[PDB]
Amino acid sequence: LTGTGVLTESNKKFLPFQQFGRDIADTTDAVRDPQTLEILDITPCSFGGV
Amino acid sequence: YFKIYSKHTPINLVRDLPQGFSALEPLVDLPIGINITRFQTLLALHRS
Ligand SMILES: *[C@@H]1O[C@H](CO)[C@@H](O)[C@H](O)[C@H]1NC(C)=O
Ligand SMILES: *[C@@H]1O[C@H](CO)[C@@H](O)[C@H](O)[C@H]1NC(C)=O
Repeated sequence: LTGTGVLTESNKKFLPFQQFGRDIADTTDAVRDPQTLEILDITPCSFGGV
Repeated sequence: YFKIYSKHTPINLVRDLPQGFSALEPLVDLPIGINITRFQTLLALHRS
């Protein structure tokens, strides 16, 4: 799964089976990292109009 | 893939199914790759 974003701590109580999370666009918004099984929230990097 | 979804619920109804809502969490995602068309459940006898 490829993508760009900032990985931050989260307070979403994922169930054991649950691995990732999806937004309305179906783009991944949270992910469970392998090896350490922790849940990292994925927030898209800041952008806007110059 | 043979998916087993399971849920355990504490109930106190005597005869029929209880009326309520309980979502089944996925328990086992099983890699078999075989044809299944017929099944049979296993019970346990009591001997005296
Ligand atoms: C390796 O990953 C598995 C699950 O993917 C995990 O249970 C295990 O703790 C990991 N080991 C190390 C050394 O990170
Ligand atoms: C499974 O077996 C039945 C007959 O036992 C057959 O009709 C069916 O096509 C088979 N399916 C597969 C995917 O092999």
